Amino acid sequence: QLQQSGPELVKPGASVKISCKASGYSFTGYYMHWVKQSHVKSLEWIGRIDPYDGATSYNQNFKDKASLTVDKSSTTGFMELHSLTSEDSAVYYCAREGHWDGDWYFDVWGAGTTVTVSSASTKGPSVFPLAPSSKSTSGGTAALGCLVKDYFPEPVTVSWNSGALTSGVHTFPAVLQSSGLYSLSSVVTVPSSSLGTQTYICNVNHKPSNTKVDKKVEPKSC
Amino acid sequence: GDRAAGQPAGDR
Amino acid sequence: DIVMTQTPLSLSVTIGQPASISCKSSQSLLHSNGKTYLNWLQQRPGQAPKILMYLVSKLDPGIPDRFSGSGSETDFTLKISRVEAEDLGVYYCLQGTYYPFTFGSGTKLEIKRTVAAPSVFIFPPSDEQLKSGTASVVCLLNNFYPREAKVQWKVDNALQSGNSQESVTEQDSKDSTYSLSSTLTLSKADYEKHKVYACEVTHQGLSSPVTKSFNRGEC
Repeated sequence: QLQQSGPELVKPGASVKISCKASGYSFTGYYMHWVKQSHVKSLEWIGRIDPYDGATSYNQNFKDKASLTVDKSSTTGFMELHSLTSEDSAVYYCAREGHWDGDWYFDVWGAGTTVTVSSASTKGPSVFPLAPSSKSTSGGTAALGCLVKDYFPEPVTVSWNSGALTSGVHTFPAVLQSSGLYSLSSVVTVPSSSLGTQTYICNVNHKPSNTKVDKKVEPKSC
Repeated sequence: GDRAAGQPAGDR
Repeated sequence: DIVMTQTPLSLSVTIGQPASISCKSSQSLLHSNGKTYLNWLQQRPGQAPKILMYLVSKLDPGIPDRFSGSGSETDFTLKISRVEAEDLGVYYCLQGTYYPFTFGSGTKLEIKRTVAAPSVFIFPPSDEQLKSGTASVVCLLNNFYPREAKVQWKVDNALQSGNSQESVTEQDSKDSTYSLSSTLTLSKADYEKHKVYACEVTHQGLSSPVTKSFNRGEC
């Protein structure tokens, strides 16, 4: 019921504007809050906005940083951040304060928007196939995958067969390389007998660089 | 509730 | 603003066994209207936070009855009757009495399951990457528990160090196991200097170290 914008790469000092598309409920009837997540243990409330008249209530820490606007025509809420620093790199959620049993709480959350603040420029990833072989077989099951290397910033989206292959898929958290570029891998376990009939394609989408790559992972003699 | 309401931590 | 303290920081509970998370506030969260605005959130890895309970004890209609919440004005407790595999993730408490909203530090909950030995796979570097001038050899550990595992690379029976990186997945929401990848990165020159590449795996569920190896040129 809440759709957010894609990940953003911002240079230090610039500004960013992220959107929160609402659907399926009375837009002007519930507050829309925004939350910053710097890391796993850091969760902070930014502010709220009344979509009916545009009344905005902010947290004192984000007075000069964030500003909440609304668009009743598209039923979309926006948050703009001004003069970004390194400490502004975080994930930003929008949430609805819903009603149930005569009480209010956040019952709908957006997926979150990743904002990376860096002077470095975006770099597209390189996709290499992790081809299955006799060395990647265990009990009639085979392993294959895709190595996504040398991209910046996070995140990169990996899917298999346009999202049709999900069972047994493990996409690893990215690692920081000495070059400052990230790298990760996505793997899936399949029946080794089905390597000749089935087609396995990994779909890598790096939105900050607008890089969509499809790689067919075929077996190899090894 | 046509107008939005919420927990008292939202507004001062 | 009100400071929320969550104890413990990390917690590991077996399936079907009870769990308990604590949250303490600096001031009494009782409001002038008599309501105590305390909220419990759960964030599974790779997902957005979701509120489990509001006003200390009221459950969200989508949340099962095994979750319960009991607390006074300053101290609060979130209890799970029988922990299931889907109950993993980080739990935050959130006060809504005094402006502004403030969250807790968070409590990581690990699901304790029976010991599972990892499946070891190895992937020789792709020819497309070799044309670029680099060589990444991946060693894969799949569906093991617990997450404590040790991987060591051997190039021609010579132990390596300083040229590999490893990454562990989050705990699976279904089987409560982990997976681990270990990537050995070298130059095209350094890779062609040797022939035998292997990764040795040691885990609690294994009696002796497991060795997946390959020879450059088998492909």
